[PDB]
Amino acid sequence: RKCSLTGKWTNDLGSNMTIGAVNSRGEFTGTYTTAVTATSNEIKESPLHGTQNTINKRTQPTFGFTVNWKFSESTTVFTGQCFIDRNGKEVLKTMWLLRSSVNDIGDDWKATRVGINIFTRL
Amino acid sequence: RKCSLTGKWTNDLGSNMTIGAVNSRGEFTGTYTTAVTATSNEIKESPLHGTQNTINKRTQPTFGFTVNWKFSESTTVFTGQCFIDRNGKEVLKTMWLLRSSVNDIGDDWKATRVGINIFTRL
Amino acid sequence: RKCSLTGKWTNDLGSNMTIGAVNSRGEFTGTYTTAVTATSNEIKESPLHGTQNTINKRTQPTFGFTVNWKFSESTTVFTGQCFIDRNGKEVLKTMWLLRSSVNDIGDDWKATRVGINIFTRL
Amino acid sequence: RKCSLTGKWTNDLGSNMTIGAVNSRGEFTGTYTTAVTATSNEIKESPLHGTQNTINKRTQPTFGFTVNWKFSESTTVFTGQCFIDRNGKEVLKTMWLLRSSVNDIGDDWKATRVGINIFTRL
Ligand SMILES: *[C@@H]1O[C@H](CO)[C@@H](O)[C@H](O)[C@H]1NC(C)=O
Ligand SMILES: *[C@@H]1O[C@H](CO)[C@@H](O)[C@H](O)[C@H]1NC(C)=O
Ligand SMILES: *[C@@H]1O[C@H](CO)[C@@H](O)[C@H](O)[C@H]1NC(C)=O
Ligand SMILES: *[C@@H]1O[C@H](CO)[C@@H](O)[C@H](O)[C@H]1NC(C)=O
Repeated sequence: RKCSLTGKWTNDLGSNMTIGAVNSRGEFTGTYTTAVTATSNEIKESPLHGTQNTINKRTQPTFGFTVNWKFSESTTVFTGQCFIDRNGKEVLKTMWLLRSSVNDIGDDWKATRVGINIFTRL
Repeated sequence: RKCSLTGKWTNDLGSNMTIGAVNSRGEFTGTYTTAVTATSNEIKESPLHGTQNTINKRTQPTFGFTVNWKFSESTTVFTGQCFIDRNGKEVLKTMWLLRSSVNDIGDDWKATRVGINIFTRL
Repeated sequence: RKCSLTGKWTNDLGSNMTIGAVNSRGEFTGTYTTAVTATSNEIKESPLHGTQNTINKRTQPTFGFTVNWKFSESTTVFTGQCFIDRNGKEVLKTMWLLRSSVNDIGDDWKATRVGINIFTRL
Repeated sequence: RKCSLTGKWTNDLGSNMTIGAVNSRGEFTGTYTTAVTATSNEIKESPLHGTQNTINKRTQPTFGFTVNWKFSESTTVFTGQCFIDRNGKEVLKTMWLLRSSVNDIGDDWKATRVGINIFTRL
């Protein structure tokens, strides 16, 4: 009854991710294949790097990771918690910030989008 | 000129961070010392890990990173862009999500805070 | 058809709200009965006031509203869009910010929570 | 003594707003002139409507309001708190969600931007 991040996951938009073994410092690496984009930039699998919080041997740890898109100048970060829901089943409930690139610091105000994603095992 | 992440930075709240070398894939690690908290827990320097976007090797790249707090069960993620400001200084304009740990999935809705930080070189 | 706000709605958290007539300027009022809290204080039905955007008279307009909670010192704002879903139901897709009250400007950083809600007709 | 929303205000981006008298239910109306946009539609002053919360005589109420843009199909909501600094100068520390109009519910994920604004009296 630990919710583990490692493994293969799919979210509510159709995107898939893989997360490998969580190491000695709570660190993990993975891959991210989004089902949605918004420019003639064609989707490609992109790496992610992140950590899970192991404070107090928490059975439902918090975590975060960054997606380093290999088809966009943008970055997304995701943060959430791994739950064991009503059916003994694992869910990652996350929110994200997607930072776009702007040309001038005066345009910074409009550069950051926000949303949610729920992941379940694939 | 190129706006680099590497080095020592202070933000508008008085927190410090140090980012190391950024490698060929954009990956970096570092340390974070927050000046603010809300726990009875003693603040402790905590590890950070992240990446900067290398698509088109932009002079003012986007990035993100995860701080894996070593005194709280929470996690923060920061996303941003490095700019050269009007005065020639490098500045990181960022936004963050701070994920708290909750016991039940039923409380997930209340678990995520949002805010900004501006970082300047120390 | 046009997706209209007027009427009785429920969200994924079980919360209820009722929106009155929308005037020619897009203004409406309503009431909101949250299913969730984190207070020792009992939930009470609370007023909301908002606007729907009328530019180009879109069939799936954007809108926002503020809920002035009767039993907490907090404020919540919601912004979204009313869509006709794939199955022909009206749905409101929203995000919100929940502003807590802090005693000192020094604690401002931690006072705003963010989340989503999806509303369907009751 | 009690921080008041009524008046003329300007923010960190150079936007101005006006807020009128607050009634006994904490409700107010106003106007908003943004200094920044991102289309060729001329910026036009736009109405706002909001409420402040003063449960149990808060000297620094939380509040929220909605800006009903008259030159965009979008909506912005702002929520924050009215702080009185110790020289008796007021500041509104706010965060906002800006909801863009999208054509298809499948694009809803990318519709909501987030940021901050600090307002002072003008
Ligand atoms: C993720 O995998 C599922 C099932 O294996 C597949 O049908 C779907 O196309 C994938 N989605 C992607 C790559 O976005
Ligand atoms: C950050 O480092 C500087 C020295 O470079 C020090 O004076 C300051 O107190 C440090 N702040 C924190 C919050 O650790
Ligand atoms: C919302 O309304 C329905 C009846 O239409 C009721 O069953 C439910 O208890 C209400 N929920 C709240 C939280 O008021
Ligand atoms: C707001 O007010 C000041 C003083 O009237 C003025 O200088 C500034 O141009 C105004 N900005 C906008 C966006 O209207």
